[PDB]
Amino acid sequence: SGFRKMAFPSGKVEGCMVQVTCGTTTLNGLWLDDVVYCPRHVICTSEDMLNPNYEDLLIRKSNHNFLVQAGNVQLRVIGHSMQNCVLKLKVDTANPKTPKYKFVRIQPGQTFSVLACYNGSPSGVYQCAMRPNFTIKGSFLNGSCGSVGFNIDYDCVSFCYMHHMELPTGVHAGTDLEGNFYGPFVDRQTAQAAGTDTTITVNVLAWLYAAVINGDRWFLNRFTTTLNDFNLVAMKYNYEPLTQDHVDILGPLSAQTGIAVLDMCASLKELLQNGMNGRTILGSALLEDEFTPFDVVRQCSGVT
Amino acid sequence: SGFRKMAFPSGKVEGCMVQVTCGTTTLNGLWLDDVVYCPRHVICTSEDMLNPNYEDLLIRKSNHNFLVQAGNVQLRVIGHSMQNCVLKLKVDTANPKTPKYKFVRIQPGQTFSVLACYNGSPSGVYQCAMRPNFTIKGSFLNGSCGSVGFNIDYDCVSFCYMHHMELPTGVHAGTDLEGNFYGPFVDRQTAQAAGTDTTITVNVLAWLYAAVINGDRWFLNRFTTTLNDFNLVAMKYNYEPLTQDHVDILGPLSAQTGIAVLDMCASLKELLQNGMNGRTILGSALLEDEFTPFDVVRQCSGVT
Ligand SMILES: *CCC(=O)N(c1ccc([C@H](C)OC)cc1)[C@@H](C(=O)Nc1ccc(OC)cc1C)c1cccnc1
Ligand SMILES: *CCC(=O)N(c1ccc([C@H](C)OC)cc1)[C@@H](C(=O)Nc1ccc(OC)cc1C)c1cccnc1
Repeated sequence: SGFRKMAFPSGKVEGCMVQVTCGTTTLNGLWLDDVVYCPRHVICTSEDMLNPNYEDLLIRKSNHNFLVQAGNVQLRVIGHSMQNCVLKLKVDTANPKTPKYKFVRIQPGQTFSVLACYNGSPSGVYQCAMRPNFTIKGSFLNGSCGSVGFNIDYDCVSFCYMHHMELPTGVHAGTDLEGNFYGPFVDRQTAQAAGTDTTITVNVLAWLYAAVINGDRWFLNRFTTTLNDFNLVAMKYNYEPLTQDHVDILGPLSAQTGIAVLDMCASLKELLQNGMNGRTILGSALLEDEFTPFDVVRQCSGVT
Repeated sequence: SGFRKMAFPSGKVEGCMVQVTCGTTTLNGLWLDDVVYCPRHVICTSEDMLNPNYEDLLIRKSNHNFLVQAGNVQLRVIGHSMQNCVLKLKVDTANPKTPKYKFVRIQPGQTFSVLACYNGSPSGVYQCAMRPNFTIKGSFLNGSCGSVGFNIDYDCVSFCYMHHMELPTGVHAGTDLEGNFYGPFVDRQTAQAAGTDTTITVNVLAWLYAAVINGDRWFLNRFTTTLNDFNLVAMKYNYEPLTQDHVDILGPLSAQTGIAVLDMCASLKELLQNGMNGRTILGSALLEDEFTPFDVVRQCSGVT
């Protein structure tokens, strides 16, 4: 029993964090095999962040300008390239701690763990979600760029995110490990507003199933709804539309608890229309949307 | 910017998790040097959990009855002893991954990370706090016993908790690494009610400072209070009394934000008396009490 905002164990990812310096800028890099991945803005002069032309800036850099440090030992940079908004620094040594890995680009609503790092050293780990506006509500300070977001299936680390920047609204933007940003964000110091932060409906539904499994049942009502009816209510409350795919994905939780997905939607619809009335669900006073149906099943069954 | 419920990186602790089996019971153990620490209830027959006499049960066990497995390899048990409610299984091999460590007994209000494990394998990591009633609101299922709670100062892991049991109210009880339980809990299947779960006032104050640092300032008011006045209000709302030590501990946050501790107490007093009025603080609709002043400073400054 009990439901915590749980992150994957970070050990496998800790073994990949290195420090990357270019000139006087220092950020984190991800060392997998003989390649160090880092944000390309490491090459920017701190007084040309408004309008950088990365291809031009990169002409002034050589392999020897990128200082890669794993722990207290220096790695030899034998090659460098720019792929979208990341730099790939080929080193002369394969990381002896490289776990089994994949690079995956996630969809909004999907969750992941972030290992926040400063100067190649991990300082903390927490759970995140790719928001429907392609931002992440992370916890990052200056020098956290290059920290990665990941998921783990048994022994395989699926790298999904690398931190690049903070939007003026205190939210975060970054790329997948191929250097492509999530959403419309660009690695430049410019006016970039985030879009509407809608609630991830399927995740709220999953967390209501987690609450039922763990004993919190006061919100279970006598009503049901249809996908179209619920979606009208969800639209009004800036919730993501619920699709038949989400219903199918919620199937195992519906089966375990005996509560039909559409009955839980009606329970959610009443919580939206009436509020919590001073009550709590899994120790929270708001509807939690950063647990996917997969995370709920994993946590509630103990997938290691 | 951004404030997440952050846990310490778990890698150092992952390298210590082993599987411990006695008869047909399987739980987790902590392997530090040539010793494996686990809850003593591993020796209980699943049909003598109501009234166990551990000294008597232990007479029927030998070194060869405790099966310790690190990964897929078996460790040789050359000795076994009972210290309070933990068993110390001396093995013939020192753990090659043993980090720098200490065993510390924490006070209520103190926070720590938990690496939830099943069959010696870590499945997740999350942040916890020792509640003022000596329970922890963890996330543990059957077979999670032996999972540990810890803090890390640079390279030193301070082990503070080992999970032993779930109280009927879905909350959790466990020991420090010397086998002494936090609170009045006993390792037996009996009627054990938790006490009042009061709110950790100093931690709420610290998290209000974290909110001010990160931009959420709507709750800052024009009032101040005294320690005695605030404590009357705190008493009414089942909040821990605020002492002068807590004020001193909040000193660095008070200095960084320019908000005197007693002014923040008056801000808290108004939040208690009036509620959030539908508003949020750091993405939360309730007053968060599981961030110590130390955790706020660490997170806000980036201590790795
Ligand atoms: C790793 C460097 C860093 O911390 N930041 C950063 C990132 C990118 C640049 C520019 C875009 O590339 C040359 C500079 C610095 C922080 C950051 O993104 N800062 C920032 C905040 C707000 C605005 O508004 C226009 C612009 C910028 C660049 C950063 C701080 C905290 C957390 N994550 C990143
Ligand atoms: C590791 C074993 C386990 O999961 N549990 C457990 C722990 C201790 C015993 C007894 C006390 O010692 C022989 C048996 C099992 C779970 C647990 O504590 N179960 C439990 C729940 C409620 C009550 O009410 C009286 C009693 C017991 C024993 C456990 C489940 C989930 C999380 N953590 C522990």
